[PDB]
Amino acid sequence: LPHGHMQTLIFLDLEATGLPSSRPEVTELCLLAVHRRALENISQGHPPPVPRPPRVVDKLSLCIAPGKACSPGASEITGLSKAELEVQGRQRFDDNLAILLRAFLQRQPQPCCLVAHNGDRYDFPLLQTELARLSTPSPLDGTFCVDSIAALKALEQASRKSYSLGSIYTRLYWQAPTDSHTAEGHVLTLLSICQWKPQALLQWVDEHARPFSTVKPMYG
Amino acid sequence: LPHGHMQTLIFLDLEATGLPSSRPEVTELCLLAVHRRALEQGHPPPVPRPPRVVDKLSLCIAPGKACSPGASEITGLSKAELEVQGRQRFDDNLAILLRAFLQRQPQPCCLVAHNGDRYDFPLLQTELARLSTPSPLDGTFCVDSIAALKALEQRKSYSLGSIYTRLYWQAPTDSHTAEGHVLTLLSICQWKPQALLQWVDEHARPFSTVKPMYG
DNA sequence: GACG
DNA sequence: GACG
Ligand SMILES: [Ca+2]
Ligand SMILES: [Ca+2]
Repeated sequence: LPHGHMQTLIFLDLEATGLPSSRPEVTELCLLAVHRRALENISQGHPPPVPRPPRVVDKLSLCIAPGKACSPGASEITGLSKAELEVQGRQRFDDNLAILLRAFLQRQPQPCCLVAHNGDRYDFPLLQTELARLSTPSPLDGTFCVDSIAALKALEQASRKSYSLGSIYTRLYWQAPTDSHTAEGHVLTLLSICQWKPQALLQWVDEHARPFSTVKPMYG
Repeated sequence: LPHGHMQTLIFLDLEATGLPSSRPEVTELCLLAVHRRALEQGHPPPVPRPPRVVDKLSLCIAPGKACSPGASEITGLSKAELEVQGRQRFDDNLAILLRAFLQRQPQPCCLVAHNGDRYDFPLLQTELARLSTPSPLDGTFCVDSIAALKALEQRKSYSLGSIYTRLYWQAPTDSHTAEGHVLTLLSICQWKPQALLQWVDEHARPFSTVKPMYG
């Protein structure tokens, strides 16, 4: 066990202004914190039902004004735009936001592990970049992270498929994901797939977790 | 009139150990913050769409005492299980969390809760008074959604589910979680949004003046 | 009433 | 890929 046992899985999703090469800026952030026990506590039916979210969960979802415009594809994919976020008086990614995250993370049983779909290549690096702009320390220096793409690959294989979020979900449950437009929608889809084999999901997390502090920024 | 235009409405629901006479404690809290521009037919109207741009908080909270049998049934929460999954009490750090969430909202902000004048507002105040640090809410306003809807409806029940079903002809989606209750409340308040805002602005009062439920 |  |  690299860093022992993670008592909390925090499912994470960021919506943003664009894809990596565009030096994107977060526009929406969702966190769903789950005690590992909530994720242990058998599917019946065909096709296999979408699992019940555990009762005990902490949830945080925030809209964030970016400093640059949303690319057309981001804006269509999210239903968000820079002008709208300002009209609705959203604030930039700031130190206060970091305090909010800090306090939220602190409310969870340590050690905590962030889980995001393609997180090692998207969410984690971009979140690293956002916090670096800030005049405060990172609230995640003690937090851990793993990528759920590598997780379900090593899970299905235990027994030419895409491993995009929506593809894995429709593979498993034969339904379209309920919400594809919001950060929370992405996190709930992520949670359902991660509930497919909770037992083994956890085992794999506990052994592949790595310090968030070792994630390299998306851009400088 | 009295405190200017509210810029943020925060929809609030508390799950707890019991009804007021049991001197209950919070077991779950949900905040849903919506800018006033997000608000500002027919027969029945469909259930309104929640605005795209929202801030949302939902936390489970370990109470100091057991849930009454009745509260456990309708909330799916128990002290034992909240403890098994390592929830923290209503503590100082929760206040820090709450304060940061709130200061991400454009002021002035108004708390909106259903029967909030008799239940959520005094219960929250009782919870907050218990802490060492100052209340992160003393700058905030509040209003009860029950009166609002009595006023906006032009003898029958004004419970959450009753208004909702009289308006949209459907049962609420989720009556078992704080988030569920907040969403039902939001739909209710989205029925006549401008009229609702109207009534909130006029009736907003300081949350500093809300009397603790007990203690 | 109506709130857990 | 796969993330917006
Ligand atoms: Ca994503
Ligand atoms: Ca309530």
